[PDB]
Amino acid sequence: PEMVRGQVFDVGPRYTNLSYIGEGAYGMVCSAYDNVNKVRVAIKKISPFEHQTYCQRTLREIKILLRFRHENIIGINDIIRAPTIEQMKDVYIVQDLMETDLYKLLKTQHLSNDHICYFLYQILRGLKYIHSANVLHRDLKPSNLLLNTTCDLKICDFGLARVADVATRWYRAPEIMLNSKGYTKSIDIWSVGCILAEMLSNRPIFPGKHYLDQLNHILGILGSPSQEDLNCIINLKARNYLLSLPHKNKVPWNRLFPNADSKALDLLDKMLTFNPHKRIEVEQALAHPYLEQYYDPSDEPIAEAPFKFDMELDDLPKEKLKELIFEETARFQPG
Ligand SMILES: COc1cc(O)c2c(c1)/C=C/C[C@H](O)[C@H](O)C(=O)/C=C\C[C@H](C)OC2=O
Repeated sequence: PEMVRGQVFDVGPRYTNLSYIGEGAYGMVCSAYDNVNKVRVAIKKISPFEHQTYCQRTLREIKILLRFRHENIIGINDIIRAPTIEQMKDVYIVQDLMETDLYKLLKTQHLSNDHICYFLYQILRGLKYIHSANVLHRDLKPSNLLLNTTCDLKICDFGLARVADVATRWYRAPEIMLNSKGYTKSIDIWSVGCILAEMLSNRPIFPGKHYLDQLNHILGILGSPSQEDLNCIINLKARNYLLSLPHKNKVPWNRLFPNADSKALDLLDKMLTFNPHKRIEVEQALAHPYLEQYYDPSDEPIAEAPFKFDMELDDLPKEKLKELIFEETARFQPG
């Protein structure tokens, strides 16, 4: 029983020597030496069960990750749990041990004009898969962007995944907190775009303290939304809500990211489009001139086959979910 700061971590004897590398109200992330593979690793503990949405995602990121396989996605190496359901009050997913994440790097480092480019390639490259897979990450953000020794990048966390058809804050598309309930591929582009700007400026472009403040920060640069040839962004109480909202001029991109690559900005523009319906797609984004020396179609794998299981949103009550999580996490259970 190795207790790291907070609480316990029943992972040994395969995973001993613990430390700590990341926080989070839903689970503590520790690094630990694995006596079987002879290399340290990342062990994420999760204590869901109290509530459902929680166990709903717990057994969903598992489903995703266990069935995915991309170099720009950090997979599940193995899972540790108790031997009896009635005794299972926490799951530990073992993952690779990355060097650092994109939120920390920008917190100090100054990505070169190329480094920015290479990272952004990798991101979209992994994105051009979770999508081929027809799955929305919904929560892209620096923190969920792992990095290791040889500058490898990995997208982390898939609890909000959920097929195409509480959280981050600054990289959520406008409509998420506005129009149709997210659910759509463009939600991620917007997020990947928001990360792009931060690598250019090492500071979040739309750091609005709260929804409202958020929308303002945004309108701050894109200036008042259009009311010409609209479609799924119109609105009623909102539009007039703008009747209280003066009009703001779009701030060209040169005036924010002045010393930024002419193309890096063009791409940042196709991504930060208010209307999701006129927001550049993932494949068309890699294509884009900026991401040139990297765009390699015969080296950018796409999901094996789409999803659409049976558990979705609502329905299955914890008890029912717990068993599944349990039986699902059985093949990893020794013996
Ligand atoms: C040394 O610094 C680190 C090296 C790593 O390899 C990880 C982390 C930190 C942890 C960061 C926590 C997250 O950013 C956030 O909660 C998340 O992304 C969820 C999955 C996290 C996964 C277990 O994390 C790592 O492997």
